[PDB]
Amino acid sequence: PITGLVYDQRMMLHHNMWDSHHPELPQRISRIFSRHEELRLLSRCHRIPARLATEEELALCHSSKHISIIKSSEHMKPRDLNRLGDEYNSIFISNESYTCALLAAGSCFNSAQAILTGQVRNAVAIVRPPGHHAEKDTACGFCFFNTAALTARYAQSITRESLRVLIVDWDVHHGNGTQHIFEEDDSVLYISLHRYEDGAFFPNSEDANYDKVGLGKGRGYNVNIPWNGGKMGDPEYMAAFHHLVMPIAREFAPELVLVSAGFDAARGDPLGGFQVTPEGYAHLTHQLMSLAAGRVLIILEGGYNLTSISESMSMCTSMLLGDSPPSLDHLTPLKTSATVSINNVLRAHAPFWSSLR
Ligand SMILES: CC(C)C[C@H](NC(=O)OCc1ccccc1)C(=O)N[C@@H](C)C(=O)NCc1ccc(C(=O)NO)cc1
Ligand SMILES: [K+]
Ligand SMILES: [K+]
Ligand SMILES: [Zn+2]
Repeated sequence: PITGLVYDQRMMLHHNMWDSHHPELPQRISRIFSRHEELRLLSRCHRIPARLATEEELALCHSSKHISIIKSSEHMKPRDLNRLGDEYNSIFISNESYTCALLAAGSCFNSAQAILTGQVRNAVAIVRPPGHHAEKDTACGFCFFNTAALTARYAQSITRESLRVLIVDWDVHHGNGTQHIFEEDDSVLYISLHRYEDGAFFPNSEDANYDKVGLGKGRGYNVNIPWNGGKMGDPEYMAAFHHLVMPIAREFAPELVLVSAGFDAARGDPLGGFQVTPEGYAHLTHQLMSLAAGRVLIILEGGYNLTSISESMSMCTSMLLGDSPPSLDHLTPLKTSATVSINNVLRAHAPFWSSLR
């Protein structure tokens, strides 16, 4: 019955010095925030302050070497920023990038704290740079530190090590970093829906396929739902939630839900190629609100059509605030390949979840 919101325009200062039209724009977060004002959603939320993550907090998921290298970019000359960024897959770095990544993480820590202390029921974090491609030891795909992964560990650090955290990653890309950070971990259930195209879609790794179910005691706690072929939209995402995400999540019984909420599967996204609607994102949000006593934190990842992400994320906040959820068509037939994907995931995870048996 209270929704928190965190936004700090300081996270706009991370910018691409070599191509100012790179799609991971400063204006992503300001546009999303402005839309919350236009729709009169902001005043309905409890405003949560951003803060820097500490280096000790980054160490919850990242190696000291990786922390130190990204920190070293704070005062680099342009030539060295360009050279360092080129050492990673799909990274640009400015002198503000490290601090902006710290603010993204710390904003979500404060949001998770507000939820778990009972100050708010749920929250939204309008943050950048994104996080889910960041690995323990490297930056990747516009991401420096894995905000969502860190937030899960932060949450466990103020409650208990075994706090059950569900991370739902509906960004159109696989969150390779989140999967790897938690791959051997049965306390954090990672579920990702993502365009895959048999490895043709970024991050171009078979790690994103449906047969990567986790490792050791984490077998069953990594659920990859990869899309191939068709332009997927609300029917396919709703079906994946009905057949896979929600049955597994209910059986896991999370105590906190983090959404790696990229909006690049949205209709109109320049690089996702998918057609999830703002109503579709609202439907998925409302579904997730049935878990964890409503304790849901929505964390912006990707999403690159400024109007599309602003409308889609605002509709999620409207859902968190309790507004009436949309009625959508669960009977629209799926793209053929989507049924194939769902059946492949079901077969892979039925050994681990009785709700699939
Ligand atoms: C119309 C364009 C916006 C297309 C887009 N191009 C693109 O990302 O530009 C990157 C760029 C690098 C250097 C200078 C300028 C720009 C793309 O999808 N390129 C393909 C090759 C790709 O996969 N690029 C890498 C990539 C990594 C992470 C995410 C994400 O959002 N993850 O959550 C998206 C894309
Ligand atoms: K994803
Ligand atoms: K896991
Ligand atoms: Zn993405």
